[PDB]
Amino acid sequence: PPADQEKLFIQKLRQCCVLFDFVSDPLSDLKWKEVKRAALSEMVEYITHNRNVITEPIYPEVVHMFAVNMFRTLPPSSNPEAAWPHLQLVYEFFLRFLESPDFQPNIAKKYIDQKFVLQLLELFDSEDPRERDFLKTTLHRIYGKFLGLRAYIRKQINNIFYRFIYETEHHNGIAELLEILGSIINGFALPLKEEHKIFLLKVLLPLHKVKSLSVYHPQLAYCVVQFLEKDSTLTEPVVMALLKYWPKTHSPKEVMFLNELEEILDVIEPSEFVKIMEPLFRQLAKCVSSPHFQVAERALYYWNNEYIMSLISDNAAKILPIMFPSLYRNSKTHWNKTIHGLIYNALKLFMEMNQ
Amino acid sequence: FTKELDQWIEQLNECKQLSESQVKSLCEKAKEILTKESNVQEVRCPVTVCGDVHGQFHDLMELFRIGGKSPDTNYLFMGDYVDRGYYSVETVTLLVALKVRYRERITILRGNHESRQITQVYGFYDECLRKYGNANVWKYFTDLFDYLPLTALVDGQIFCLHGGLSPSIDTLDHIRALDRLQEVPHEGPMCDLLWSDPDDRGGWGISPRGAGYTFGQDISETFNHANGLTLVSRAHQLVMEGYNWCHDRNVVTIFSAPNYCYRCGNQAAIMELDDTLKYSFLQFDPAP
Amino acid sequence: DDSLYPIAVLIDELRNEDVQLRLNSIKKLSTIALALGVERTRSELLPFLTDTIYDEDEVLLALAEQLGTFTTLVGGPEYVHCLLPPLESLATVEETVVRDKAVESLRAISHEHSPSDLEAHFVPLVKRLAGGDWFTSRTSACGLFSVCYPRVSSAVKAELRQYFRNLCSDDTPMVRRAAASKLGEFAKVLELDNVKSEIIPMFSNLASDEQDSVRLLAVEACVNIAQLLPQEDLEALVMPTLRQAAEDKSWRVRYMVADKFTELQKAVGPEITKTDLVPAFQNLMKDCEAEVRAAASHKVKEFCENLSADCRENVIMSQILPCIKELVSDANQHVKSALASVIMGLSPILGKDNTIEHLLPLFLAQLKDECPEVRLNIISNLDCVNEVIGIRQLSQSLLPAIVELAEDAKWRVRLAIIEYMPLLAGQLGVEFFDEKLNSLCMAWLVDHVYAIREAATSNLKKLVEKFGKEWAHATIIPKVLAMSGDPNYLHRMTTLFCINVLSEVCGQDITTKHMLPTVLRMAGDPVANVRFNVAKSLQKIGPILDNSTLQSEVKPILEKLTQDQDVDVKYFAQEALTVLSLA
Amino acid sequence: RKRDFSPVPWSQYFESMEDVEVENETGKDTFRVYKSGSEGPVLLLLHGGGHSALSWAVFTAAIISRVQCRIVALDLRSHGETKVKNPEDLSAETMAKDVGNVVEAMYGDLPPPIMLIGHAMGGAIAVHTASSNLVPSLLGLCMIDVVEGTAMDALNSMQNFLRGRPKTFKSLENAIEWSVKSGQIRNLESARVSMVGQVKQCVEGIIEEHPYTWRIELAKTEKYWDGWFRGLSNLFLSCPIPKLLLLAGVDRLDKDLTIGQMQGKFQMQVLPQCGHAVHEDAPDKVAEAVATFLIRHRFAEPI
Repeated sequence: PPADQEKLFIQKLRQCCVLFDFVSDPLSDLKWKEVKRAALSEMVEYITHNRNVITEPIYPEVVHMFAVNMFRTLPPSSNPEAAWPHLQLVYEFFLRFLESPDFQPNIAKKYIDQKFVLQLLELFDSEDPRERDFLKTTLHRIYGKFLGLRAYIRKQINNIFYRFIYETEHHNGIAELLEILGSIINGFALPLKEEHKIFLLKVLLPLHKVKSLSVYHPQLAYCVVQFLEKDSTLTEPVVMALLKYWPKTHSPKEVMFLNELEEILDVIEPSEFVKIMEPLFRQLAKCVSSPHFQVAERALYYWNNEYIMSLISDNAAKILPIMFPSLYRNSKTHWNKTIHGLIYNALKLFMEMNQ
Repeated sequence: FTKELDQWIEQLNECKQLSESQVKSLCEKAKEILTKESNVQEVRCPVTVCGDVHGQFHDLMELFRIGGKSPDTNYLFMGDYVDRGYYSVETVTLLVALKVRYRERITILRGNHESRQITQVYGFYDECLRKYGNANVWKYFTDLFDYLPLTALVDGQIFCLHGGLSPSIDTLDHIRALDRLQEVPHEGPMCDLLWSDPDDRGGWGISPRGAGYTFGQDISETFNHANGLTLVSRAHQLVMEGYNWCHDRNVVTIFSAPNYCYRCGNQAAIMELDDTLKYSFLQFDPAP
Repeated sequence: DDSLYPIAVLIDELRNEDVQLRLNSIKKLSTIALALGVERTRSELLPFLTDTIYDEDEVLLALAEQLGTFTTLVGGPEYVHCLLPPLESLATVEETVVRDKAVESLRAISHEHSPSDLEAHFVPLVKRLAGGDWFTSRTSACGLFSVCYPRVSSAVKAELRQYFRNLCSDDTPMVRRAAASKLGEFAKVLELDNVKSEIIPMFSNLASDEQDSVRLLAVEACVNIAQLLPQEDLEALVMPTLRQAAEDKSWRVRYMVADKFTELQKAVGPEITKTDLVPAFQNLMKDCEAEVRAAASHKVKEFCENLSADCRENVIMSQILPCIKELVSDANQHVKSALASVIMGLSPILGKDNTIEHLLPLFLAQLKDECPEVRLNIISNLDCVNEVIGIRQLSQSLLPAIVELAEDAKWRVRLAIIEYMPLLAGQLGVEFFDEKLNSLCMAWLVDHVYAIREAATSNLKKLVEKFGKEWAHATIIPKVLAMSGDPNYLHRMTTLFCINVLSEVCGQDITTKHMLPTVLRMAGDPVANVRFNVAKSLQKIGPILDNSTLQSEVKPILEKLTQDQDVDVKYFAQEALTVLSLA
Repeated sequence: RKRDFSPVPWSQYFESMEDVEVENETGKDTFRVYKSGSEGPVLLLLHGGGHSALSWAVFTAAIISRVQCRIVALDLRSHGETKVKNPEDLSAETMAKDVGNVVEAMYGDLPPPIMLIGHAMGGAIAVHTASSNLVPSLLGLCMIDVVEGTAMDALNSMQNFLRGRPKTFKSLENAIEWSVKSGQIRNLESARVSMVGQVKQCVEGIIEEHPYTWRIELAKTEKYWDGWFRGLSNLFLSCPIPKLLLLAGVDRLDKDLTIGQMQGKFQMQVLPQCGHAVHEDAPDKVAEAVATFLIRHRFAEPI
């Protein structure tokens, strides 16, 4: 009875909509809560195994389901779930429903609107990492499907980052947004729009100055390197901003910045590198003489990289005078055996590259 | 003179670190003091012995609130002051300031963490570089750690050390013959003393800690009877109760860092020996 | 030398790698402009700073302060217009603190501007900032609007209000947030007719914003808007928006409403508070979110106080009371703590009889609350119940609760109750302490935790102060002297600490007659610690002591202490002798 | 330089390959194990997902410089070149009975001295089989970056890092070039000997308007990731044999493992330099640590 099956689909949608969720008392309506869980599982297996089970009437009820069971104001961040299984079932149900080939984005474009996207985005600040992962996947699918909403999504994410970097400096979902944005970047057109350049300069670069760079550092580095791959021209400003945003007090942040500049130099172009050696190597000479052994080890691993050697040997005359004083002073004073060996190896390479 | 030391102690009491010149002056005076006493620094009853503060400065403040403040309370410390660098510099400075200010009232032993390599590994050197930039503070405190006494003899009847018994040594005269002014290796009687642990299995056993030698109950018993030791006290091993008894109640382990790493939630304990050398234990939770 | 030599060294410092050198130069710009000619600073120095100065965040912050201070150096209000462009770029800088302090300095220098100068230069600056492409300039202009408005012509006032309307409709939520923040001030500057014409639709639109932050900021602006409006039109204009915000889905909006509840009640008037604010407050107390419930709790006492005298009792009993009872048994600890902190002040408001009938059982239930800080809070403000009702009715129930709170396993609870105890002594009376609480004090003194002991000593000072010296003389002195005989040295020196504390308040004769003999007796203690603390005690109590007794007994004992093997006792004895001038 | 991407032979690191095949009741199973050395305690090895036993190969080389002892590198079922009767089955108990049958097949009659080293899920397998105690002769267990709570917390980070490279690689030299470029494998020869078994031969860019593929599918692993790490820390501490753990960061340890370590139950060493490929980022350092552990515990004798 396929028509009856779809009507029972709608009825179970209504049942899962009403207050039979795990949020309510598990003991009260316990059979109801359990049959709600089993109903979500049955819905998922039904829409997986069966085909052509998505009709125009279906979309509003599932959208209302997602809004009711998910679109709520985030709980207070008392930190300086019992209902989680049902919520996770809702997440995976919605995810597969989007993944359904029978899904038609044009049909759902009325049901999924800018308000829906905005409430989904504000959900991203949830403390649960699993919640953030599911939301990340959901937003990625939505952005992939809906072409029209993409500009609004980008603008709303830009607003979220502006509030984060300038007003609140407290957002748990930064990493997920960053990786989604990187996925978007990979598909950017070769001539970058002025909106994209403004996004890079005014948003991502200020992310570095944010105190909690550690939690979202790899994703930010990936986005930056993706832009640098997209356009070589944008490399020159960004690195100086990197120098401008360089921290003078936190050694671990210095290690993180090293990492980023290492990837940048891995993807750098010689024409930009000849422009940007002097401040970069000034900061690097400060770092090699920095008392912290980890930053020193990272800056010495810089010499281990082949591409960095090649680029430095390309223009020895400018780099060498900056490196010589810090290298000589570090030659005079050294404590750790590993750092001593690394600095001496760097001295040997510097003697080889020029005398 | 002593006025500067008192002002420095008050500064540290306000959770404010001292300057490089003050640090080096304190290290020099502390070295002068430490050169005087023997490896087995005898201590007279009464005294309060604590476990491993492990750099939680505010936990040390709670400890002083619970047991009194120097010089009102004679304090004996097992060691391991340098640890995860939350506020390890502050507590190390405070202890050395107390020691220089009150040579008799405060006695501090050398924990196995008190080595240059261990300080660098556990971030204490990183904490020094974060706080001061210059590595000179770390060098001065490492040099001071070289002078720290290895063991303590409370009233001649109780033996105290950060680790445990060493197979190479059966008499206190052996430790007295040892030289403490050197970097502690991963071997030798000094490292065995610093890293040993009490174990139920009889006899000397290879330590799973990576250094020292685990010893049986009969090992501790025969050591005590040979050296006339009423009791053996130690640290470096956690107790959820804060204080543990083992080896026929001849070995007692004391830990003084409550909720070590702020995640374990273990209670901390301190052992006070009164005038009549009667031990008692007092337990406390981490400060808010 | 060079005429532009200060400018030359400024250029060098900008070129100089040392940012600290630039910071020092920026700080010393005051002296530089003092030495430099005023017209020289206006001609080049200000354009130089506007054009080529791109410094670090704190350096630009100091620069903003220095430009704010250049009101006099520029030549007074005559040339402050030339100061505007230097501050303009400083408003646009991406950092937030720099633009905040820049707009603060702009507001400060606005007053110096004459109305003709204000219209000529400052209003075009505000227009440029509001029309600036980046949202940060609009954020800065939001603050400027209020100080700009009052002194300018009516037509330019209409232009300014139109620009504010445009900003409040901006797409970027940050600009809307800033506009909502400055809306109350701008309404204050505006006249009443234009306020009704413009702010109320503007305020309603901001309250209906999708973003919760904009809505909660509109909630804050609602207080100022209600203050400006006449009470009669509050029902028609601002009240429905207040009700809509009170029932917002977001818990943050309801949190903001609860936080500003008392101010809203005061501004709106008593009648509208009775007719509309009471049901909203009842909903807030029964709100699903615990944080909103706690916030509403924190404002309970003030809200009850601001209620009209005639109906306050009936309103609280009929409507507020049941919600109070419900929240008494609330699951959340923070909510119960806040309620216990605030619930009591309702007792004078309702009267003794009403407190006894309903409030008193609530107090009894709150006393038996498992969580400690709740009992601490109810103990805290006990003066209100003390005055409103008899002390015996409260005391008979408190005494067991005080007993278990004092004997708590956690030492911090004991420390808190000891800290709180002297107020309880003053309220309950001397006999009430003597019959029971003296044993509690003795247990605290003999407690193993030192912090408990020192808190007990301070409490003892407060007790002898409140209850007179003779009461402690009859009771406290014998027990503190007897407690010195403890075998453990720590409890023994606790007596010395008690003597040090009590000597100041007790008096000279009582000092000489009783505890001086005990201190001299313990001066011969075997432990070095007790001995040097005896020396410290003699040092502290010497000024109170008579010179004849000091020479007769204190001096030989101090001399003997000086001649000792222990270095610390020697030092302390010598220091005490020097301080007392005996030696 | 370092432009040579020819895969190094297994012969240098492991003297012999034996593809041990045993026919269980379910069917024949081939194990593709590597044996090196003449005499000495067996160094049983276990690699994590997306890796091979040959990834340990350079590590193996390091340790033959340190301590003379028989070395056995085992390839996991459905991983590497191992031929499996039931590729779909990946149960933890199945893995334990698998490695027990491997030990029985290799010698069975006389069990030589055998100590276990595991990386990523390989460490979890080593812990599980130590709890099973199927091996009659046990000396010591070592895991590298194997913590239950942290693994459950950081599954997605490892999945993303492994998925960073493209799924289809035209040549093995292309994969080796990717490894040397990305820095995941510090040693070029380690990469050469690793990818050869890591891959097999047959999240998405949002556009705006046969090559070597992954031998291991991340989907099935993530499906079964939760099962392997269940109760890992408690079973690890339940092990009676001595243990040694190496981790990049001391803070990365879980509360239970931190309490057990500081209590003195097992030794730890911190090597911040190692990142994603902890065992192969600094193979010499971890090899020296293992040699020191063996000589201290007298399980194996030095050269």
